[PDB]
Amino acid sequence: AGSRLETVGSIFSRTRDLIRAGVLKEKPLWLDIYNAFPPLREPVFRRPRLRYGKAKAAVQDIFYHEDRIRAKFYSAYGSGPKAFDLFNPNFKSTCQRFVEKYIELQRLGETDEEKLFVEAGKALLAEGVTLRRVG
Amino acid sequence: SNEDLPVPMENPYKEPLKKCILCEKHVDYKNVQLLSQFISPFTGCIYGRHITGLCGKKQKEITKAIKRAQILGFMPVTYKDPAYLKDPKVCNIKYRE
Amino acid sequence: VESFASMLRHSPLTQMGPAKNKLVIGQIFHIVEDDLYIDFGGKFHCVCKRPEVDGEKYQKGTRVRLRLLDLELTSRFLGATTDTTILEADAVLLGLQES
Amino acid sequence: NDLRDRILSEPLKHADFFNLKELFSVRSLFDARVHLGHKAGCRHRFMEPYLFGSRLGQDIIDLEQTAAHLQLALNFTAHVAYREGIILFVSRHRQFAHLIETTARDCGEYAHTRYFKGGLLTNAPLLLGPGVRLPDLIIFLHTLNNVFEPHVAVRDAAKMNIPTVGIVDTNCNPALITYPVPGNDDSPPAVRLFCRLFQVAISRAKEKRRQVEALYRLQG
Amino acid sequence: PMKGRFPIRRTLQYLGQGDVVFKDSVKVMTVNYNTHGELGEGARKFVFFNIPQIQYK
RNA sequence: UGCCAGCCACCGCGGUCAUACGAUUAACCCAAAUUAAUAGAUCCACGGCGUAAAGAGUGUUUAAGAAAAAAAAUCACAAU
Ligand SMILES: [Mg+2]
Ligand SMILES: [Mg+2]
Ligand SMILES: [Mg+2]
Ligand SMILES: [Mg+2]
Ligand SMILES: [Mg+2]
Ligand SMILES: [Mg+2]
Ligand SMILES: [Mg+2]
Ligand SMILES: [Mg+2]
Ligand SMILES: [Mg+2]
Ligand SMILES: [Mg+2]
Ligand SMILES: [Mg+2]
Ligand SMILES: [Zn+2]
Repeated sequence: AGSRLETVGSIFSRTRDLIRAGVLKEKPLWLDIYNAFPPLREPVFRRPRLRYGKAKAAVQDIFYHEDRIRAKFYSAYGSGPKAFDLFNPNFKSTCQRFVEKYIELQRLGETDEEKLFVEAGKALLAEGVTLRRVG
Repeated sequence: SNEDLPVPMENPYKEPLKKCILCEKHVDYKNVQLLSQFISPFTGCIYGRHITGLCGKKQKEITKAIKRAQILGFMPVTYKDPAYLKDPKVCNIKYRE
Repeated sequence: VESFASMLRHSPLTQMGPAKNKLVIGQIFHIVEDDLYIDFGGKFHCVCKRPEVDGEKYQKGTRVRLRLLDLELTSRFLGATTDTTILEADAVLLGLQES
Repeated sequence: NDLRDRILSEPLKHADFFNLKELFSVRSLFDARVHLGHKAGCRHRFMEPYLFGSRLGQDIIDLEQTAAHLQLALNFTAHVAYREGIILFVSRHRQFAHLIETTARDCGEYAHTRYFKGGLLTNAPLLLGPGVRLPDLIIFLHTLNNVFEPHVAVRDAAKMNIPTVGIVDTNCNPALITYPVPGNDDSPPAVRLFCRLFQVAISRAKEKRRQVEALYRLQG
Repeated sequence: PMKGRFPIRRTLQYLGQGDVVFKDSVKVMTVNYNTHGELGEGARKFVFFNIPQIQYK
């Protein structure tokens, strides 16, 4: 008949060696195509064991220095008056304007926080955005 | 040499830890008013954490304080002192519905 | 060629950071009697209850002003391996796409 | 007979034979919402190496890896479609059921989107008919069923010696699927994307079949 | 033998294979070694392996 | 014959139709030996210790051992 054991190995293994003994006398289609283009990993059964002890994930949380600025933008003024759209691919809000004003003020050689912040804030008061200034 | 990668930075968006109503205050057993607020009006009972909503430290200090104000004779055991019934209301208990 | 992280970086969702109390613009793809299913575009749709204010205006194709509360609704419960997702997000209806 | 073995052994020697490379890009999948996962609470443990990073608690899939896999996926799908074999789209997702069914009928391909009767693949002859031929390729638009378990047909196909191509999400268990594509099964532009990508892969495959068959008929 | 962390040295073979034989002059042998250092390392290794072979022979 | 007379190394067999008893008949296996009884040879744990036999009511030390780097910080406050 065949091998219905889901655990034992990848379908490639089961099939290939099944044929190999002469039990299955008809090669399936998918076996030949699979010989042509093997996928990244062999689909072998693995047991979803939970982690114990000091073992933690390998994920790297995602952060940039831009965010270290956006943190202070939000800290002062709040979310931008332009609202947001995740529909528009290239969209950039008030916060992005603030980030790039602060970047171009950073290459200017000002190491101080208040200078960069307030002068990128006037740099924004020039372009026509309204910074509410929440307490 | 890809400069768009992530930074191994600490969380900038990290919020401030919330604080008990007494967080970095100080409690003495010599103010019976303060201790009154955390006590039940009709009973003279001491509200649990789920009502007062204080950290462990501040709750324990509140309690030790209530006891110490009671046996020395600063505060009555069996009721809230009438004077303080009309004070500000901290707790989440609604008795009357 | 644009590296993927490069695309991630300037994308309007990253510029937002935390979704908390955010101002978002969204669009309604589906309607039930009182209930508007609103895609603001993040991942999950959120859901809203049609207001007494201009009830008949919010419709199919209608755009709305959302106040985003949570990006997606999830929490862990007693003796669970993994959490439980609602397949929704939390948002409030402020007004309709003021123009 | 000899030239049948010709017509079949020909497309295997050119990796691009259907030219699917042009159907999409990293940008394509990016505006398709594909890169978004569930929370890092809900994450699967076998979804770590396909993942990119955790942005404020919400996971992000790696779209370069996604592109690499999905390439092989549509490659394979087309390759069985040319070789004249059955394809069944499974999903338990009620949002997109109609979309998928419409995709299936329009590919001239089969879809089960509905309650999955337990012994369908395991016990075919009693369920479907006295003797029956079985799907050569299954395609999952979700690896889940509405109770958030691995969908039966994963296990069943795996048992039935059938390859499988599906979209895993941050919370799915990939290990028993033949060709996974890491991506977003939850958001609508995503499923529309995947629907049409698989659809076109199929249409191209069957077309090439008609034409190379016409070639075979002219050669004599 | 299972217990022990290098049980292959409690083998009878490992005792007859290790080769040093001592002259008829040698009677007492002292091994003075140190616990903590990376400079006593190979010595402790000499204790933990070879002393078995020496002694057996 | 009928829980009787008996039988068995272990399980067990006999209460009216016993392939287990006594006696036939066929067979099987040893063979100038064959069975019974008693001792040996062999046979535990380099296994284990929540629920099965097994972590002593607690702590310290003597003997006797074992060892890379970290191995003293504080009550969220009810030791004696
Ligand atoms: Mg009698
Ligand atoms: Mg008789
Ligand atoms: Mg007998
Ligand atoms: Mg007899
Ligand atoms: Mg033994
Ligand atoms: Mg045990
Ligand atoms: Mg005993
Ligand atoms: Mg004990
Ligand atoms: Mg003792
Ligand atoms: Mg006792
Ligand atoms: Mg040690
Ligand atoms: Zn506090």
